[PDB]
Amino acid sequence: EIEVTGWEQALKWLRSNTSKYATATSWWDYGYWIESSLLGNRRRDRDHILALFLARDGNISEVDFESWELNYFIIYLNDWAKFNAISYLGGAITRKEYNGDENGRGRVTTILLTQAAGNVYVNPYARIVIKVIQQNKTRRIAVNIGQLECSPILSVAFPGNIKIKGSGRCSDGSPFPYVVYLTPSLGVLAYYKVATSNFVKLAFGIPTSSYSEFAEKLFSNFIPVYQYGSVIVYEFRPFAIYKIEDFINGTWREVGKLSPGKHTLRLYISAFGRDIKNATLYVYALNGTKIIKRIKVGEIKYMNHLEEYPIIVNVTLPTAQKYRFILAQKGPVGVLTGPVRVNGKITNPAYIMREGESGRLELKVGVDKEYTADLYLRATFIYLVRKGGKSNEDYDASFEPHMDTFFITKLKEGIKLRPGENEIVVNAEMPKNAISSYKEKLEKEHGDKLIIRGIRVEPVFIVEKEYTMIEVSASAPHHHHHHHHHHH
Ligand SMILES: [Ca+2]
Ligand SMILES: [Cl-]
Repeated sequence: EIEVTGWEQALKWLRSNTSKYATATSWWDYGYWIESSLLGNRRRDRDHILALFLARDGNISEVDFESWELNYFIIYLNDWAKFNAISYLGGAITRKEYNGDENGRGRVTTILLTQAAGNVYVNPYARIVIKVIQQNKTRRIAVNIGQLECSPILSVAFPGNIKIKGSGRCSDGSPFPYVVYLTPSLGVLAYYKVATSNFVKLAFGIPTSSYSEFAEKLFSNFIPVYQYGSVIVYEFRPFAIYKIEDFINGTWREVGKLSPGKHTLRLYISAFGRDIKNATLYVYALNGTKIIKRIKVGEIKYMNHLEEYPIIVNVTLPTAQKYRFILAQKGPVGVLTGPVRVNGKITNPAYIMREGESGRLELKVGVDKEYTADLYLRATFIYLVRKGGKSNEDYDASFEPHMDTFFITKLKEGIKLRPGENEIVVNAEMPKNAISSYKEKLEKEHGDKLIIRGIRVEPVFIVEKEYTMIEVSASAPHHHHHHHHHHH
Protein backbone atom coordinates (compact mmCIF):
# COMPACT_ATOMS: atom_id res chain seq x y z
CA GLU A 1 0.00 0.00 0.00
CA ILE A 2 1.35 3.45 -1.03
CA GLU A 3 2.01 5.94 1.78
CA VAL A 4 0.00 9.08 1.02
CA THR A 5 1.86 12.01 2.64
CA GLY A 6 -0.98 14.45 2.01
CA TRP A 7 1.00 16.84 -0.19
CA GLU A 8 -0.58 15.97 -3.50
CA GLN A 9 -4.05 16.46 -2.02
CA ALA A 10 -3.06 19.67 -0.23
CA LEU A 11 -1.68 21.40 -3.30
CA LYS A 12 -4.73 20.32 -5.27
CA TRP A 13 -6.85 21.86 -2.52
CA LEU A 14 -4.85 25.08 -2.54
CA ARG A 15 -5.14 25.37 -6.36
CA SER A 16 -8.95 24.87 -6.23
CA ASN A 17 -9.94 26.94 -3.16
CA THR A 18 -7.59 29.90 -2.76
CA SER A 19 -6.96 33.04 -4.78
CA LYS A 20 -4.28 32.84 -7.47
CA TYR A 21 -2.52 35.62 -5.49
CA ALA A 22 -2.52 33.77 -2.15
CA THR A 23 0.78 33.01 -0.37
CA ALA A 24 1.51 29.58 1.11
CA THR A 25 4.67 28.64 3.01
CA SER A 26 6.16 25.57 4.60
CA TRP A 27 9.30 24.14 6.12
CA TRP A 28 9.88 21.62 3.32
CA ASP A 29 10.24 22.66 -0.29
CA TYR A 30 7.58 20.33 -1.73
CA GLY A 31 6.39 21.91 -4.94
CA TYR A 32 9.64 23.58 -5.99
CA TRP A 33 9.15 22.41 -9.57
CA ILE A 34 5.72 23.97 -10.01
CA GLU A 35 5.81 26.77 -12.63
CA SER A 36 4.11 30.17 -12.00
CA SER A 37 4.17 33.70 -13.47
CA LEU A 38 4.37 34.64 -9.77
CA LEU A 39 7.78 35.87 -8.50
CA GLY A 40 6.16 36.05 -5.04
CA ASN A 41 5.85 33.52 -2.22
CA ARG A 42 5.18 29.84 -2.74
CA ARG A 43 8.34 28.94 -0.71
CA ARG A 44 17.49 30.73 3.68
CA ASP A 45 17.29 33.99 5.67
CA ARG A 46 13.56 33.29 6.13
CA ASP A 47 14.45 29.76 7.37
CA HIS A 48 15.43 31.23 10.74
CA ILE A 49 12.11 32.97 10.97
CA LEU A 50 10.10 29.89 10.00
CA ALA A 51 12.11 27.97 12.61
CA LEU A 52 11.59 30.71 15.16
CA PHE A 53 7.85 30.25 14.73
CA LEU A 54 7.90 26.42 14.76
CA ALA A 55 10.37 25.62 17.54
CA ARG A 56 9.17 28.16 20.05
CA ASP A 57 6.35 29.13 22.29
CA GLY A 58 4.87 32.32 23.65
CA ASN A 59 6.08 35.84 22.98
CA ILE A 60 9.32 35.12 21.20
CA SER A 61 7.57 32.83 18.71
CA GLU A 62 5.39 35.68 17.46
CA VAL A 63 6.88 36.30 14.11
CA ASP A 64 5.47 39.00 11.82
CA PHE A 65 4.12 36.81 8.99
CA GLU A 66 1.86 39.66 7.88
CA SER A 67 4.84 41.57 6.46
CA TRP A 68 5.27 38.58 4.10
CA GLU A 69 1.57 38.75 3.11
CA LEU A 70 1.35 35.16 4.36
CA ASN A 71 -2.02 33.54 3.68
CA TYR A 72 -1.53 29.83 4.43
CA PHE A 73 0.92 27.92 6.51
CA ILE A 74 1.38 24.23 5.80
CA ILE A 75 2.22 21.96 8.68
CA TYR A 76 3.70 18.59 7.92
CA LEU A 77 3.67 15.92 10.63
CA ASN A 78 6.79 14.31 9.16
CA ASP A 79 8.88 17.35 10.02
CA TRP A 80 9.55 15.72 13.39
CA ALA A 81 12.36 14.13 11.35
CA LYS A 82 13.81 17.57 10.62
CA PHE A 83 13.13 18.93 14.07
CA ASN A 84 16.72 19.18 15.37
CA ALA A 85 17.57 21.44 12.43
CA ILE A 86 14.42 23.49 12.96
CA SER A 87 15.08 23.70 16.70
CA TYR A 88 18.67 24.81 16.11
CA LEU A 89 17.82 27.31 13.43
CA GLY A 90 15.01 28.74 15.61
CA GLY A 91 17.20 29.23 18.67
CA ALA A 92 15.47 26.54 20.80
CA ILE A 93 18.61 24.44 21.32
CA THR A 94 22.39 24.78 21.34
CA ARG A 95 24.76 23.60 18.61
CA LYS A 96 25.82 20.77 20.92
CA GLU A 97 22.23 19.62 21.36
CA TYR A 98 21.59 19.93 17.62
CA ASN A 99 24.26 17.46 16.46
CA GLY A 100 26.93 16.90 19.09
CA ASP A 101 29.95 18.87 20.25
CA GLU A 102 33.40 18.72 18.55
CA ASN A 103 33.70 15.08 19.74
CA GLY A 104 30.30 14.14 18.27
CA ARG A 105 28.88 13.76 21.78
CA GLY A 106 25.85 15.35 23.39
CA ARG A 107 23.34 15.32 20.51
CA VAL A 108 19.71 15.25 21.55
CA THR A 109 16.58 13.84 19.90
CA THR A 110 14.12 16.73 19.83
CA ILE A 111 10.98 14.80 18.75
CA LEU A 112 10.18 11.12 18.47
CA LEU A 113 6.78 9.66 17.57
CA THR A 114 5.15 6.51 18.81
CA GLN A 115 2.09 4.77 17.37
CA ALA A 116 -0.73 3.72 19.67
CA ALA A 117 -1.06 -0.06 19.63
CA GLY A 118 -3.88 -0.50 22.21
CA ASN A 119 -3.02 0.77 25.74
CA VAL A 120 0.64 0.96 24.71
CA TYR A 121 2.69 3.13 22.31
CA VAL A 122 5.44 1.79 20.08
CA ASN A 123 8.24 2.75 17.74
CA PRO A 124 10.00 -0.46 16.59
CA TYR A 125 12.80 1.36 14.69
CA ALA A 126 13.80 3.36 17.81
CA ARG A 127 13.04 0.34 20.08
CA ILE A 128 10.62 2.36 22.17
CA VAL A 129 7.58 1.30 24.15
CA ILE A 130 5.60 3.80 26.20
CA LYS A 131 3.06 2.44 28.68
CA VAL A 132 1.07 3.43 31.75
CA ILE A 133 2.02 1.49 34.90
CA GLN A 134 -0.11 1.35 38.07
CA GLN A 135 2.00 0.98 41.23
CA ASN A 136 1.58 2.19 44.84
CA LYS A 137 -2.00 3.56 44.60
CA THR A 138 -0.73 5.66 41.66
CA ARG A 139 -0.08 6.13 37.88
CA ARG A 140 3.23 6.71 36.14
CA ILE A 141 4.55 6.83 32.59
CA ALA A 142 7.27 4.38 31.66
CA VAL A 143 9.34 4.88 28.52
CA ASN A 144 11.42 1.81 27.68
CA ILE A 145 14.30 2.34 25.32
CA GLY A 146 16.02 -1.00 24.90
CA GLN A 147 16.75 -2.50 28.32
CA LEU A 148 16.51 0.80 30.29
CA GLU A 149 13.25 2.25 31.55
CA CYS A 150 12.78 6.02 31.73
CA SER A 151 10.62 8.47 33.67
CA PRO A 152 9.60 11.65 31.75
CA ILE A 153 9.79 15.08 33.46
CA LEU A 154 6.07 15.43 32.80
CA SER A 155 3.48 13.64 30.70
CA VAL A 156 0.14 14.87 29.50
CA ALA A 157 -2.72 12.77 28.24
CA PHE A 158 -5.26 14.09 25.71
CA PRO A 159 -8.20 14.46 25.65
CA GLY A 160 -8.09 15.52 29.31
CA ASN A 161 -5.01 17.66 29.90
CA ILE A 162 -4.18 15.07 32.53
CA LYS A 163 -0.79 16.09 33.95
CA ILE A 164 1.46 13.49 35.60
CA LYS A 165 4.98 14.18 36.93
CA GLY A 166 8.06 11.94 36.77
CA SER A 167 11.70 12.12 37.72
CA GLY A 168 13.35 13.02 34.42
CA ARG A 169 15.71 10.10 34.98
CA CYS A 170 16.27 6.59 33.67
CA SER A 171 16.57 3.39 35.77
CA ASP A 172 20.17 3.89 34.54
CA GLY A 173 20.46 6.80 37.01
CA SER A 174 21.14 9.03 33.97
CA PRO A 175 19.05 12.16 33.04
CA PHE A 176 15.90 11.92 30.85
CA PRO A 177 14.91 15.54 30.07
CA TYR A 178 11.88 14.60 27.99
CA VAL A 179 8.19 15.36 28.13
CA VAL A 180 5.55 12.87 26.92
CA TYR A 181 2.24 13.65 25.28
CA LEU A 182 -0.28 10.82 25.00
CA THR A 183 -3.07 11.18 22.46
CA PRO A 184 -5.57 8.56 21.33
CA SER A 185 -3.27 7.60 18.42
CA LEU A 186 0.19 9.22 18.91
CA GLY A 187 2.67 9.31 21.74
CA VAL A 188 4.94 12.34 21.33
CA LEU A 189 8.32 12.26 23.04
CA ALA A 190 9.74 15.81 23.07
CA TYR A 191 12.98 17.20 24.42
CA TYR A 192 12.16 19.69 27.16
CA LYS A 193 13.39 22.81 25.32
CA VAL A 194 10.85 22.20 22.55
CA ALA A 195 8.04 20.48 24.51
CA THR A 196 5.68 23.46 24.07
CA SER A 197 6.86 24.53 20.59
CA ASN A 198 4.27 25.75 18.11
CA PHE A 199 4.99 22.81 15.78
CA VAL A 200 4.00 20.33 18.50
CA LYS A 201 0.75 22.30 19.02
CA LEU A 202 -0.20 22.59 15.35
CA ALA A 203 1.09 19.20 14.12
CA PHE A 204 -0.55 17.14 16.82
CA GLY A 205 -3.31 19.33 18.27
CA ILE A 206 -1.59 19.57 21.69
CA PRO A 207 -3.04 22.63 23.39
CA THR A 208 -0.11 23.25 25.74
CA SER A 209 2.01 26.29 26.28
CA SER A 210 4.30 27.36 29.09
CA TYR A 211 2.39 30.65 28.75
CA SER A 212 -1.11 31.44 29.88
CA GLU A 213 -3.78 31.69 27.14
CA PHE A 214 -1.13 31.20 24.40
CA ALA A 215 -2.37 27.91 22.90
CA GLU A 216 -5.93 29.27 22.77
CA LYS A 217 -4.81 32.47 21.01
CA LEU A 218 -2.58 30.60 18.59
CA PHE A 219 -5.52 28.48 17.44
CA SER A 220 -7.44 31.59 16.45
CA ASN A 221 -4.46 32.85 14.36
CA PHE A 222 -4.06 29.47 12.57
CA ILE A 223 -7.32 27.90 11.37
CA PRO A 224 -7.24 24.34 9.98
CA VAL A 225 -8.89 24.69 6.61
CA TYR A 226 -7.82 21.33 5.08
CA GLN A 227 -6.10 18.13 6.17
CA TYR A 228 -4.99 14.95 4.50
CA GLY A 229 -2.50 12.29 5.45
CA SER A 230 0.25 14.09 7.36
CA VAL A 231 -0.49 17.58 6.03
CA ILE A 232 -2.58 20.28 7.72
CA VAL A 233 -3.18 23.58 5.86
CA TYR A 234 -3.70 26.49 8.28
CA GLU A 235 -5.10 29.85 7.20
CA PHE A 236 -3.22 32.68 8.85
CA ARG A 237 -5.23 35.43 10.48
CA PRO A 238 -2.86 37.93 12.05
CA PHE A 239 -5.77 39.57 13.96
CA ALA A 240 -8.23 37.11 15.41
CA ILE A 241 -10.86 36.62 18.09
CA TYR A 242 -10.35 33.54 20.21
CA LYS A 243 -13.41 33.82 22.50
CA ILE A 244 -16.63 35.82 22.37
CA GLU A 245 -18.91 36.49 25.38
CA ASP A 246 -22.56 37.58 25.10
CA PHE A 247 -23.96 39.63 27.97
CA ILE A 248 -27.16 37.63 28.67
CA ASN A 249 -29.77 38.43 31.32
CA GLY A 250 -27.08 40.03 33.45
CA THR A 251 -24.13 37.63 33.19
CA TRP A 252 -21.36 37.06 30.54
CA ARG A 253 -21.69 33.79 28.73
CA GLU A 254 -19.33 32.22 26.26
CA VAL A 255 -21.19 31.77 22.98
CA GLY A 256 -21.03 29.58 19.89
CA LYS A 257 -23.82 30.78 17.55
CA LEU A 258 -25.34 34.29 17.73
CA SER A 259 -29.02 35.26 17.20
CA PRO A 260 -30.02 38.29 15.13
CA GLY A 261 -30.99 41.24 17.39
CA LYS A 262 -29.06 43.40 19.91
CA HIS A 263 -26.01 42.07 21.69
CA THR A 264 -23.35 43.29 23.98
CA LEU A 265 -20.22 41.30 23.23
CA ARG A 266 -16.82 40.96 24.78
CA LEU A 267 -14.25 40.11 22.06
CA TYR A 268 -11.00 38.45 23.17
CA ILE A 269 -8.40 39.43 20.62
CA SER A 270 -5.22 37.65 19.61
CA ALA A 271 -2.79 39.81 17.59
CA PHE A 272 0.01 37.74 16.11
CA GLY A 273 3.40 39.32 15.40
CA ARG A 274 2.18 42.87 14.69
CA ASP A 275 0.30 45.58 16.60
CA ILE A 276 -3.24 46.77 15.94
CA LYS A 277 -2.96 50.52 14.93
CA ASN A 278 -5.71 52.94 13.91
CA ALA A 279 -8.06 50.08 13.30
CA THR A 280 -11.81 49.86 12.60
CA LEU A 281 -13.95 46.88 13.69
CA TYR A 282 -16.80 45.57 11.52
CA VAL A 283 -19.33 42.82 11.33
CA TYR A 284 -20.23 41.61 7.83
CA ALA A 285 -23.55 39.73 7.65
CA LEU A 286 -23.36 36.99 5.06
CA ASN A 287 -25.72 34.74 3.16
CA GLY A 288 -23.39 32.04 1.84
CA THR A 289 -20.73 34.13 0.12
CA LYS A 290 -22.83 37.27 -0.41
CA ILE A 291 -22.25 40.19 2.02
CA ILE A 292 -25.60 41.78 2.90
CA LYS A 293 -24.60 44.44 5.45
CA ARG A 294 -21.43 46.10 6.76
CA ILE A 295 -21.67 47.45 10.29
CA LYS A 296 -19.00 49.47 12.06
CA VAL A 297 -18.91 48.31 15.69
CA GLY A 298 -15.71 49.86 17.04
CA GLU A 299 -12.25 51.32 16.71
CA ILE A 300 -8.87 50.39 18.18
CA LYS A 301 -6.31 53.20 18.17
CA TYR A 302 -3.63 50.90 19.50
CA MET A 303 -3.18 47.43 20.92
CA ASN A 304 0.23 45.87 21.73
CA HIS A 305 0.47 42.40 20.18
CA LEU A 306 2.24 41.07 23.25
CA GLU A 307 -0.29 42.55 25.71
CA GLU A 308 -3.70 42.42 24.12
CA TYR A 309 -6.87 43.22 26.10
CA PRO A 310 -10.63 42.38 25.61
CA ILE A 311 -12.95 44.77 23.80
CA ILE A 312 -16.65 45.41 24.42
CA VAL A 313 -19.00 46.22 21.55
CA ASN A 314 -22.73 46.75 20.99
CA VAL A 315 -24.23 45.50 17.76
CA THR A 316 -27.56 44.89 16.10
CA LEU A 317 -27.06 41.81 13.91
CA PRO A 318 -29.52 41.45 11.02
CA THR A 319 -30.82 38.00 10.10
CA ALA A 320 -28.25 36.16 7.92
CA GLN A 321 -26.51 32.80 7.68
CA LYS A 322 -23.30 33.87 9.43
CA TYR A 323 -21.35 36.85 10.86
CA ARG A 324 -17.80 37.78 9.97
CA PHE A 325 -15.81 40.00 12.30
CA ILE A 326 -13.37 42.26 10.40
CA LEU A 327 -10.42 44.29 11.60
CA ALA A 328 -9.46 46.95 9.06
CA GLN A 329 -6.08 48.71 9.28
CA LYS A 330 -3.00 49.51 7.19
CA GLY A 331 -1.11 46.59 5.67
CA PRO A 332 0.50 44.98 2.65
CA VAL A 333 -1.22 43.55 -0.42
CA GLY A 334 -0.10 42.63 -3.92
CA VAL A 335 1.99 39.78 -5.32
CA LEU A 336 4.61 40.46 -8.07
CA THR A 337 3.35 38.88 -11.30
CA GLY A 338 6.29 39.60 -13.58
CA PRO A 339 9.97 40.52 -13.25
CA VAL A 340 11.00 43.82 -11.66
CA ARG A 341 13.01 46.42 -13.64
CA VAL A 342 15.13 49.32 -12.48
CA ASN A 343 16.17 51.59 -15.40
CA GLY A 344 15.11 49.07 -18.04
CA LYS A 345 17.11 46.30 -16.29
CA ILE A 346 15.74 43.16 -14.51
CA THR A 347 16.63 43.27 -10.78
CA ASN A 348 16.30 40.96 -7.72
CA PRO A 349 12.74 41.33 -6.27
CA ALA A 350 14.13 40.85 -2.76
CA TYR A 351 16.75 43.57 -3.28
CA ILE A 352 15.14 46.12 -5.56
CA MET A 353 17.85 48.83 -5.22
CA ARG A 354 21.14 49.50 -3.39
CA GLU A 355 21.41 52.56 -1.14
CA GLY A 356 22.17 55.68 -3.23
CA GLU A 357 20.78 54.30 -6.55
CA SER A 358 18.10 56.06 -8.63
CA GLY A 359 15.69 55.39 -11.53
CA ARG A 360 12.57 54.19 -13.31
CA LEU A 361 11.12 51.21 -11.48
CA GLU A 362 8.64 48.94 -13.26
CA LEU A 363 6.43 46.50 -11.33
CA LYS A 364 3.54 44.32 -12.26
CA VAL A 365 1.47 43.38 -9.21
CA GLY A 366 -1.70 41.29 -8.70
CA VAL A 367 -4.44 41.96 -6.14
CA ASP A 368 -7.78 40.29 -5.42
CA LYS A 369 -9.81 43.52 -5.11
CA GLU A 370 -9.54 47.25 -5.84
CA TYR A 371 -7.58 49.39 -3.41
CA THR A 372 -5.97 52.72 -3.07
CA ALA A 373 -2.37 52.04 -2.15
CA ASP A 374 0.76 53.84 -1.15
CA LEU A 375 4.02 52.32 -2.47
CA TYR A 376 7.05 52.12 -0.18
CA LEU A 377 10.53 50.75 -0.20
CA ARG A 378 10.78 48.47 2.80
CA ALA A 379 13.83 47.01 4.48
CA THR A 380 13.92 43.63 6.23
CA PHE A 381 16.90 42.53 8.31
CA ILE A 382 16.93 38.92 9.40
CA TYR A 383 19.76 38.28 11.82
CA LEU A 384 21.02 36.12 14.69
CA VAL A 385 22.13 37.07 18.20
CA ARG A 386 24.28 34.55 20.01
CA LYS A 387 22.95 33.53 23.39
CA GLY A 388 25.41 31.71 25.63
CA GLY A 389 28.90 30.48 24.68
CA LYS A 390 32.00 32.62 24.62
CA SER A 391 32.22 32.65 20.81
CA ASN A 392 30.15 32.00 17.71
CA GLU A 393 32.15 28.77 17.44
CA ASP A 394 31.52 27.50 20.98
CA TYR A 395 29.12 24.45 20.91
CA ASP A 396 27.24 25.64 23.97
CA ALA A 397 26.04 28.55 21.88
CA SER A 398 22.49 28.95 20.73
CA PHE A 399 21.53 31.65 18.21
CA GLU A 400 18.33 33.67 18.59
CA PRO A 401 16.73 34.86 15.32
CA HIS A 402 15.37 38.38 14.82
CA MET A 403 13.44 40.06 12.04
CA ASP A 404 13.28 43.88 11.83
CA THR A 405 11.37 45.70 9.11
CA PHE A 406 11.18 49.43 8.44
CA PHE A 407 9.97 51.68 5.66
CA ILE A 408 12.92 53.34 3.90
CA THR A 409 11.00 55.76 1.68
CA LYS A 410 7.53 56.41 0.26
CA LEU A 411 7.49 56.31 -3.53
CA LYS A 412 3.93 57.29 -4.44
CA GLU A 413 0.64 58.13 -2.72
CA GLY A 414 -2.79 57.15 -4.01
CA ILE A 415 -2.13 54.45 -6.58
CA LYS A 416 -5.46 53.03 -7.75
CA LEU A 417 -5.06 49.25 -7.93
CA ARG A 418 -7.45 47.07 -9.99
CA PRO A 419 -8.39 43.44 -9.40
CA GLY A 420 -5.92 41.40 -11.50
CA GLU A 421 -2.59 42.59 -12.89
CA ASN A 422 -1.49 46.21 -12.41
CA GLU A 423 1.42 47.88 -14.19
CA ILE A 424 3.28 50.42 -12.10
CA VAL A 425 5.93 52.95 -13.11
CA VAL A 426 7.65 55.39 -10.70
CA ASN A 427 10.91 57.25 -9.99
CA ALA A 428 12.83 55.74 -7.10
CA GLU A 429 15.47 57.21 -4.78
CA MET A 430 17.40 55.06 -2.28
CA PRO A 431 18.87 57.25 0.44
CA LYS A 432 22.55 56.38 0.84
CA ASN A 433 23.12 54.87 4.33
CA ALA A 434 19.53 53.51 4.68
CA ILE A 435 20.89 49.95 5.02
CA SER A 436 24.43 50.65 6.34
CA SER A 437 23.03 52.96 8.99
CA TYR A 438 20.89 50.14 10.48
CA LYS A 439 23.68 47.56 9.97
CA GLU A 440 26.02 49.74 12.06
CA LYS A 441 23.30 50.15 14.71
CA LEU A 442 23.04 46.33 15.09
CA GLU A 443 26.81 45.95 14.99
CA LYS A 444 27.26 48.57 17.71
CA GLU A 445 24.45 46.96 19.83
CA HIS A 446 25.46 43.28 19.50
CA GLY A 447 29.14 43.18 18.54
CA ASP A 448 30.59 39.77 17.70
CA LYS A 449 27.36 38.15 18.96
CA LEU A 450 25.72 39.29 15.64
CA ILE A 451 25.35 37.26 12.41
CA ILE A 452 23.31 38.94 9.65
CA ARG A 453 21.57 36.27 7.58
CA GLY A 454 19.60 38.31 5.06
CA ILE A 455 18.77 41.90 4.11
CA ARG A 456 15.98 42.76 1.69
CA VAL A 457 14.84 45.90 -0.04
CA GLU A 458 11.38 45.41 -1.38
CA PRO A 459 8.52 47.29 -2.88
CA VAL A 460 5.44 47.13 -0.63
CA PHE A 461 1.90 48.35 -1.32
CA ILE A 462 0.14 49.67 1.80
CA VAL A 463 -3.68 49.87 1.88
CA GLU A 464 -6.56 49.80 4.39
CA LYS A 465 -6.76 46.05 4.50
CA GLU A 466 -9.56 43.83 5.84
CA TYR A 467 -8.66 41.00 8.20
CA THR A 468 -10.93 38.11 9.13
CA MET A 469 -11.00 37.75 12.89
CA ILE A 470 -13.65 35.03 13.28
CA GLU A 471 -16.80 33.71 11.59
CA VAL A 472 -19.84 33.06 13.80
CA SER A 473 -22.91 31.19 12.53
CA ALA A 474 -26.26 32.79 13.17
CA SER A 475 -28.78 30.85 15.26
CA ALA A 476 -32.30 29.90 14.06
CA PRO A 477 -34.61 32.89 14.87
CA HIS A 478 -37.48 30.76 16.36
CA HIS A 479 -39.22 29.01 18.23
CA HIS A 480 -43.82 21.30 13.46
CA HIS A 481 -43.42 21.29 9.64
CA HIS A 482 -46.69 19.53 8.74
CA HIS A 483 -47.16 22.66 6.62
CA HIS A 484 -45.45 20.82 3.70
CA HIS A 485 -47.54 17.70 3.09
CA HIS A 486 -48.47 17.44 -0.60
CA HIS A 487 -46.44 20.51 -1.47
CA HIS A 488 -44.23 21.12 -4.54
CA1 LIG B 1 -0.08 38.06 20.39
CL1 LIG C 1 4.76 45.66 6.27
